Amino acid sequence: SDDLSFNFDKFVPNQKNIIFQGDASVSTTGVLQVTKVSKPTTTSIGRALYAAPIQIWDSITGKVASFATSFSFVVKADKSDGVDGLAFFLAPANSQIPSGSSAGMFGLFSSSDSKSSNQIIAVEFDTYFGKAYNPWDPDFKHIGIDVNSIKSIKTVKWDWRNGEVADVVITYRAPTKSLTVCLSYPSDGTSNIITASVDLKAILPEWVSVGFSGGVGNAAEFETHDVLSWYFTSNL
Amino acid sequence: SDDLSFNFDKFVPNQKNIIFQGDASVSTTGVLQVTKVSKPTTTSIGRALYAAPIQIWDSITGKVASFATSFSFVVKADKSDGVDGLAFFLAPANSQIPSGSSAGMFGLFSSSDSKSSNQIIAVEFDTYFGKAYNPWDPDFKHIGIDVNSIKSIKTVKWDWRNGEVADVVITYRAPTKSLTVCLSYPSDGTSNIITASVDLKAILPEWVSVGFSGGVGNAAEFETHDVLSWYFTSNL
Amino acid sequence: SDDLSFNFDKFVPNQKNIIFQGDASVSTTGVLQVTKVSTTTSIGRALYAAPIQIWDSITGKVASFATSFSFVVKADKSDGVDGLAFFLAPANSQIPSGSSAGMFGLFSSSDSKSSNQIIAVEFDTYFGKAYNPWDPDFKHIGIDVNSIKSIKTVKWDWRNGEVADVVITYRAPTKSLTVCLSYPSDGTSNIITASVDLKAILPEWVSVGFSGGVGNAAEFETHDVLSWYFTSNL
Amino acid sequence: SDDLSFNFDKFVPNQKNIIFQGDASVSTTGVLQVTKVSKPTTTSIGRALYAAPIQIWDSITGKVASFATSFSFVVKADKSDGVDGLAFFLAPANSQIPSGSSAGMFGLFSSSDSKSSNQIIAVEFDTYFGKAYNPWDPDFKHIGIDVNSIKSIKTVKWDWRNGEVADVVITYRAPTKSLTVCLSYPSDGTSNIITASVDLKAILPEWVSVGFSGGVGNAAEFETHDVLSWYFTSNL
Ligand SMILES: *[C@@H]1O[C@H](CO)[C@@H](O)[C@H](O)[C@H]1NC(C)=O
Ligand SMILES: *[C@@H]1O[C@H](CO)[C@@H](O)[C@H](O)[C@H]1NC(C)=O
Ligand SMILES: *[C@@H]1O[C@H](CO)[C@@H](O)[C@H](O)[C@H]1NC(C)=O
Ligand SMILES: *[C@@H]1O[C@H](CO)[C@@H](O)[C@H](O)[C@H]1NC(C)=O
Ligand SMILES: [Ca+2]
Ligand SMILES: [Ca+2]
Ligand SMILES: [Ca+2]
Ligand SMILES: [Ca+2]
Ligand SMILES: [Mn+2]
Ligand SMILES: [Mn+2]
Ligand SMILES: [Mn+2]
Ligand SMILES: [Mn+2]
Repeated sequence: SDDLSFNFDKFVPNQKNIIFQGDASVSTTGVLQVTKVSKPTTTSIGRALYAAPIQIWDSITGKVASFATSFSFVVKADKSDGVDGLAFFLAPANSQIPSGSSAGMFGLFSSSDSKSSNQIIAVEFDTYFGKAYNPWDPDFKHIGIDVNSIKSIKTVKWDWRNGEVADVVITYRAPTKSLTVCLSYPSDGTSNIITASVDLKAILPEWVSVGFSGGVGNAAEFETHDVLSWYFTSNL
Repeated sequence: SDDLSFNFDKFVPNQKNIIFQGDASVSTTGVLQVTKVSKPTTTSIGRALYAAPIQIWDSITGKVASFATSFSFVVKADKSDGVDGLAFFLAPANSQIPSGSSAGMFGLFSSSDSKSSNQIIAVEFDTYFGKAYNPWDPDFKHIGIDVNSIKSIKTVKWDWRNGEVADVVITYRAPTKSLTVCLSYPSDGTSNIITASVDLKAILPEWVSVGFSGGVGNAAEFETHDVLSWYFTSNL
Repeated sequence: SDDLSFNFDKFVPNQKNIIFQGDASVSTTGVLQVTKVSTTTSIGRALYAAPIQIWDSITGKVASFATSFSFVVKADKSDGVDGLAFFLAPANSQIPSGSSAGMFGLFSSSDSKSSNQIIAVEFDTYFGKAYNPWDPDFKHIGIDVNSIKSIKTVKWDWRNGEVADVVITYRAPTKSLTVCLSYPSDGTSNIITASVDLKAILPEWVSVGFSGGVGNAAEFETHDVLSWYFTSNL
Repeated sequence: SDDLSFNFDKFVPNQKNIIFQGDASVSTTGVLQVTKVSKPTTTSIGRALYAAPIQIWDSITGKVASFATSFSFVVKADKSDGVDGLAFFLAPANSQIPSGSSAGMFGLFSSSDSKSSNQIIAVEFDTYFGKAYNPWDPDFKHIGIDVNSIKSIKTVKWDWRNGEVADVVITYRAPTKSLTVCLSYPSDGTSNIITASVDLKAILPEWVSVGFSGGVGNAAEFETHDVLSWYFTSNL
C-alpha cells in the first residue's frame, strides 16, 4: 500500500538511516539531540534528516502526496528561558545547511527574505522572539508555519513547558491543501493547535528530504532541543 | 504488526461491516448520516458501530491499547443554529441504545448521573447547550471528553462552522493515559484542541465497540450529523 | 490507506472478534483449536467477526488480499483425519445442514453448485477412496472453488506435530491465488497457484476464517492455528 | 508500529530514493532494468539499492529483525536461453560493487570463496549454470540461497518462463531463523519454493542495504533482468 512509512521508538548512536548535519547527534540514552548539549555550553546549529529522499509530488500524473508525522520532544532550559527553538521541515533532496545561517533561522535560511528558491516548508517551535534580533517574530513563544521564509505565514501562541515532553502530530491533507499542527503536554493537559493552507506542488521540488533542525544562538540562555521518537508516513 | 487497522474513504449504502442502530444510515452519495435527514424534518437518534469488537486492554498481561482515529464530518443547520450534536465513542462490545435515551445524551446514556456501570468514553461535538434541557453543559458549543456521564470531565469552546467540513484526529497514548482531540476546518483555518487523562483499563471492559452517535432533539432546529470518512488503528 | 488489516499474534479464550461455529474454540494456552481436542468426531469453523468487501459492483474493482498463519496438525497415531481449511464464504455464513468432516463444514454435498459461493484452501489429511472418492492419492493442499473436489492440488509433505507457516496471496489484476507453505523445523516446503476470479464466484461481502473436521475419532488429530494476519484492499 | 515499510508500484527515471550502481537504471516505461538493455547488446553488471540503510539486528538488545519483501520481475531472452541471472540481496550499508566482480557473481562477489568478511545474504535466480564458467552451480536454472558465497547453501530447480512475469514473496522469520522464497508465474500456474535456516545476526552487520543485482556475462546470449514493482517491510 502506502509509499513510505517508518517509525523510530528510540534512536541509536550513529544511526545509519539518519543524516547528521552540524552539531546534531544521538546520545547514549537514545535521544536525538539536534542541538549540542555540552559541559561548557556553546552556540549551536544542527539538522537531522531521514537518509532517503521522499517523492512529495509527481510531475507526470500531477498527484500530490498526503503525509502524517508524529514525534515527542523536550526543550529544557537552564534558567527560566532559553533560545532558539526547534523545527520540523521539508527541503530539497539532500539539502545542506546554508552558508551564513544562524540559530534564529534554525539552519534553514541564509537570510530573512522570502525567496521562492529556498524551497522550504517548516513547522517551528520558536522559543526566542527578541525584537532587535528576530524582528520578524511575534511577542511570545510560538508555533509557526514557515513557507520559504523565517517570517511565518501563520503563528499561534505556544504554551511551552520547561523540561516537559510534548507530543506533536502534523498532518497534511493534499486534496484540501491543509497542514495541521497538533501539540499537547500529557503532564498537565496543555494543548496548542494551528492549521494553514499550503500547496506543496507550488513550493517544493518533486523529491524532498524531511527532518529536524534547531539552534542555540546564545550560550548564556542555553536549552536542549531533544526529539525522543519519530513516526512518518506519506502516500501519493 | 498492529492489531487492527481499517479505513473508509467513503461509505456504501447498507455497508455490512457497520452496525446501524436507530436512524443511522448511509446515503446514495456515500455519506454516513448518523442522524436522519428527510423532506419533512423530525426528531432523531442514531448510532453506527464497526461490526467487530476491539480488545482495548488485556487482563492477562495487563497491557492497555493505544489507538488513533481520524474522520471528517459536516454539521449543516437550516437556520443559524441546530441541535443536538455528534459523538465518537467506545462502549461495551455490541452495546445497544439505552432505553429512555435522548438526543441530548446522543443515544449513549439513560440519564445524567455518573454510573461506573455505563462503561462509556466519548468525544462529543455538542451544538446544543440550553440550560433548561441540558443543565450540565457550558455556555457555548463545545468539544467534550465524556467518561461514564453526559457531563464532560473537560470541555473546550468549539468554533463550529455551519456546513463546513471538519477534520478530526483523536489519539490515545496508553503509556501516558493521554487522550488528545484535534479539530480543524480546512476552509478557513479554524482549529480547536483538547487533551485529558483517562485510564481505559479503569473505565471500559476488555472488549469494546467503537462508533459514532448523534441526535436531533427538536426538529424545528434541525441540522445534519454526517461523517464523510473514517480511519482507525489500535495496538496492544 | 488499506481497507483492512488485522493481526493476532495469539488468541484469547472467548475472543469477541471471532465468531465460533461448531466445536471451534480457543484454549487457555492461546491457540485456536478449530477441532475439538479431548476424543470424538468434530466439525468447527472460526470467522473474523466483521464481513469484508471483496469486490465492488459500483466501480467493478476487485480486492487483492494477503494472509499469513501458522498451524499444527498433531495426530495420535502416524495418521489422522480430516484436515483444515482457510476460506471465504458469504457474509455471516453458517455451517450447512448435513455437512461432514470430509467437507470441512463447508459443503452439503460433493456437487459443484455455483450457489455455494465458497473459495477455500484446504490442507487435506484424509484421502481414503471409501469416503473421499474426489481426492488424489496423497495428503494434499487444494484450491476449492464451489466444490470439495479441488480445481487444483499439490502433494503436501505433512509433518506430524510440527508448526507450518502459510502465506496466501491473491493478486486481483492477474487473478492469481498463491499458497506458500513451509516447515521451519526441517525446511520442507510446498507451493501451489491457480487462477480464480473472485468477482465471478463470491458475493460483494464475505466472511473469512478457518474450518476443519475429524470424521473418525479413532484416527484423531488436532487442527490448531497459532497466529493469524490478514489484509485486503480494493 | 513497524520500523520500516516502503512500496513501489512502479519506478520513475532517476528515482532519488534508489542508489544505482553499474548499469542499473529505470526506463521511461517505469521498469527497473538492473541489467542494460541496449541492442546493440553488451556485457553488463548492475545493482540498485534502497537509499536508506536498514537495521537488521540490534547489538544492545540482541533482537533480530523479521522482514518480508515482494516483487515482480521479467527475464526475457532473445534466443531460447540467456545469462546470467538476477539476485535480491542484503549487504553492508552502502556497499559498492567489488573490484573484479563478474556477471556470474551478480556484482556481489570478488571470487568463488566463502569469506565471512563478504557479509552478504542473497536470493539468486540463476539462469546460467555452465560448468566451464560456473562450476559451483547445479545442472539446471535454479533459485539459490547465498550466504557469503556464490556457491549456494541450498538450491531448487527454477522452471523459468521466457518473457513471463514472476511474482516473488520472500519472508524471514527471526524467531525460527527461517528464510522462505515463494515464486509463481500467474500466466500458467508454475510455482517454485525453497526455504533455509539463516542466522542474520551471525552473517550481517547491524546496518545493511537491500536491493537487486544482476549480470549479462555474454552479449551473445542476452536477456533482460527487469523488476516491475517492489514492496518491503522490516521490524525488530
Ligand atoms: C545563503 O545560502 C546559500 C546556500 O548555501 C548560498 O548560496 C548563499 O550565498 C548564502 N548567502 C550568503 C550571503 O552567504
Ligand atoms: C437506562 O439504561 C439501562 C441500560 O440499558 C437500563 O437497564 C435502564 O433500565 C435504563 N433506564 C430506563 C428507565 O429504562
Ligand atoms: C445443504 O446445505 C444448504 C445450506 O444449509 C441447505 O439449504 C440444503 O438443504 C442442504 N442439503 C441438505 C440435504 O440438507
Ligand atoms: C574483491 O573485492 C573486495 C571489495 O572491493 C576488494 O577489497 C578485494 O581486493 C577484491 N579483490 C580480491 C582479489 O579480493
Ligand atoms: Ca525566533
Ligand atoms: Ca448538549
Ligand atoms: Ca479428504
Ligand atoms: Ca550461474
Ligand atoms: Mn518565529
Ligand atoms: Mn456537552
Ligand atoms: Mn482434498
Ligand atoms: Mn547459482
